[PDB]
Amino acid sequence: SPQVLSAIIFIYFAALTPAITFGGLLGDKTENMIGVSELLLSTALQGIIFSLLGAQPLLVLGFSGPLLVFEEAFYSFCQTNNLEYIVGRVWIGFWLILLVVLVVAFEGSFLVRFISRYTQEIFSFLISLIFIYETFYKLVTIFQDHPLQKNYDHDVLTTPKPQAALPNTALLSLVLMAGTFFLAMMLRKFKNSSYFPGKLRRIIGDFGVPISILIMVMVDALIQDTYTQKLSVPEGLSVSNPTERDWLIHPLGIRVEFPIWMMFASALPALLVFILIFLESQITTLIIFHLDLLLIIGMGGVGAIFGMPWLSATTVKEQRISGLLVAVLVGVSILMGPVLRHIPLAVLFGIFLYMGVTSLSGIQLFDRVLLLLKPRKYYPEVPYARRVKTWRMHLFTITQIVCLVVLWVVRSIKQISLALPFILILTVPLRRFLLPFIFRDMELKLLDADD
Amino acid sequence: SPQVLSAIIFIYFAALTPAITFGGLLGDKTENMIGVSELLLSTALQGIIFSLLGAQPLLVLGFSGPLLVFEEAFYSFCQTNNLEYIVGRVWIGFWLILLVVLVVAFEGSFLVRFISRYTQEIFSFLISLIFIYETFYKLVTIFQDHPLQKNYDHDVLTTPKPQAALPNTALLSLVLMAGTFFLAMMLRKFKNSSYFPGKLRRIIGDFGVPISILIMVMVDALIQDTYTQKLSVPEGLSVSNPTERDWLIHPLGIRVEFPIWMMFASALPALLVFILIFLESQITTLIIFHLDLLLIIGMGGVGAIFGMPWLSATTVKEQRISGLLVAVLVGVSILMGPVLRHIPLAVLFGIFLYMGVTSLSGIQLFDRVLLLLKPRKYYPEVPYARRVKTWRMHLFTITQIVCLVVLWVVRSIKQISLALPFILILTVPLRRFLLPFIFRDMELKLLDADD
Repeated sequence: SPQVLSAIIFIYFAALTPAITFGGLLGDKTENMIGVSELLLSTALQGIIFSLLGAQPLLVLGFSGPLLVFEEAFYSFCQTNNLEYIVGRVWIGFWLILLVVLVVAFEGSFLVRFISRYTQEIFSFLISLIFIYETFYKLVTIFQDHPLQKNYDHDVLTTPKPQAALPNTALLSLVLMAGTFFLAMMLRKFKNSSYFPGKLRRIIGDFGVPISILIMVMVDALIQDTYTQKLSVPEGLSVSNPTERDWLIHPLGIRVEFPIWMMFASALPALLVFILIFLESQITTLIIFHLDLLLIIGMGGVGAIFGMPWLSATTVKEQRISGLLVAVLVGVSILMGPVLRHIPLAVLFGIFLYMGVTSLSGIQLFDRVLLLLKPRKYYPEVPYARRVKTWRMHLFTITQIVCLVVLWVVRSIKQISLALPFILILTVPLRRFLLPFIFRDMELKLLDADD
Repeated sequence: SPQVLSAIIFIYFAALTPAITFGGLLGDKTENMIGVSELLLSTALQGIIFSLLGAQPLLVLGFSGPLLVFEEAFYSFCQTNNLEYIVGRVWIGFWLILLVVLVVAFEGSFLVRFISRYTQEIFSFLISLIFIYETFYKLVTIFQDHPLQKNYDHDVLTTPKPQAALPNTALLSLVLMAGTFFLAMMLRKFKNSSYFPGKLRRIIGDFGVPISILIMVMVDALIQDTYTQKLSVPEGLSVSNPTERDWLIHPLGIRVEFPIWMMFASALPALLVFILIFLESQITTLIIFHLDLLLIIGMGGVGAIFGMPWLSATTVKEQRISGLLVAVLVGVSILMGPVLRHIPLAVLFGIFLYMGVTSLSGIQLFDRVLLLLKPRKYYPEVPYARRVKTWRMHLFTITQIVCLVVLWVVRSIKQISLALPFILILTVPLRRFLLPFIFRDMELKLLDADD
């Protein structure tokens, strides 16, 4: 049917846009171990093996920011002490497996009843802040790798990586990253404009991210005499750096024996995986049970066997075939390596920043963070700003900002890390115990009352 | 008084912002003959010698876009046949002088009664289109002067001008031009926002252009190892390229005798100067007369004696001292050459584009040019869109677009030029004779009825 023909490409683009950029981000946050080929394959089988078994086969299992934060933190920790990033993570997966049985025997979704706005708008807000900060850290690395000079050197080999500073890169990349973001923002506003009649508009506006990558892929295509960093994509059905990893992974290590005292001490880096996948797994279920989430947990654990990052829930009869088709198309997408390698990394990072910005404006916390600076004579009329004293509003925002700073500090120091979720989850008692001691109940039902 | 102390700096910045950028534009549109030192001095004496004698001493005599268009057209024509740009223009000034007497004897401001919206919104709209097109022509010249490569050469001398292509310029300039414009737009929106209380906001917002040049002057200051094109400013009270021109100009030429058959055939390039200065001289007088304009005409003619471009009217008791002070400060401003030469040209061109954009949104013609593309179900409610048939509105815009294209073609071809004003003024009969034959009087009083 014509409806399906359009819907399947719509969902295909919506699901393919984040995967490639996250694969590139992982390719840079690690040496080259985890990239696009395995990640794009990670969600390929996952689609079908969730569509076959699932309460809601209309959902999409994409890759989310918090998971990436956890893996980059793990890589940072994995380098403080000599450890194999791939191999150790594998054991984490096995630990997840034994957590599956303990919840299959008896449900453990009680915490869903204790999750509120104070928690999911301080956590998501932090994610929208790590995305913006992440792209500004790359400019520093670029300016140090290719510093601005006027002499340079002749004929530097660059096939594996630029061996020395060369011109037209430190600030060409800046143009490329700042161009995609600008075009994406303009098309986002286009979708919410009055140019062109109705549907004939939103057909293109709804494809802003998929469309605002090709313009400046062509830009790099038309500029070939200047080198730019691009994606690291191996051949079809192949693992990037096949001399460093294989499809089948040996738990005892590939090159160096994995330390003995790590086999059974990997429980801690696994319950946190479970917590992160759990918290995000209910935000996307409020659009409208236990087995649906337990399958996701076990299947993410399975993904740790051959070396694929685990997936997480995302946004949204013939229900089965939709997931079937999206999964098979994603799987076949990895055969376009020769044309997929022309995409430069700065374009992906610009799309990443665009993701980090749009997700920020939808959070209701920011709408009052700005009001803090706003003078108290232009406040918008919302039924939580006229029934509450003005000098009490700013106090709540300060209570949230202090927690935000506390969370940020932990994410900054390299030594003490991998505990951001542990320090974040204990904010729920702060909301359930400390907050009811300072604010009145009839006032608190308007600041952090989730709908 | 404190009021004066703030007002004088306010007007000083408002009058100094356009002069520097126009001087740079002239420095590039000519070899180096006319630049900033003489132009910034051109309006220095002019301020006092108009404040002393003038009907409204509160006005400001700045440099406008159409005049610059005329001078660049004259330079283009001056190169088709071997002629001295400075010397020939001098004679034009003398011609303007004899036009002064003919109008002093009897007034000639009749055409003011025949100027309407159809004329000053098709002319100003074009000006806002050259400004945008002008800055996009420079990128082509830059990419041809410094093409993108990866080998380049070592140690190129650049003191008078870059003798060969060097890195970090073809697209650094792009960052610099696109940065000032973005910041200026953001601060323009800042002035129309609700951040910060009332006046404490608009004090900075009203200085958007003066403030959004220093940030990225500092950017170039912090990047000194990469060369960028900058202003050509000579020492204090000196003419740029003093081996090519002097303060006192000899009408028979400096290096080559000026052709004889040009002395008395320069009337045509002078009546057009008069027409351009006339048409703009009434748009700024409708905010609420002959000698006031005749003085401007004669004084612009005087400016052609020592080699300064003529000035034109612009936007807006102690009235005298304001002009006195603004003039003396402008005159003294030319002593800051050592610090004024650090400003790069791309910054000035970005400010030029900003000027070309803001002036575009204020024209009521554009507000319906966009409606042409708008579907006929979101039209704004203005008392000229509900009393007129929709299919008749687009016709008027087409009648204006065809004239716009006709005007653009003339400005494009190099051979046939210097006649844009001649072909534009005869649009007034088109408005007074052709238009009343196709549209009804009771319908025409809502499309081009000036207030």
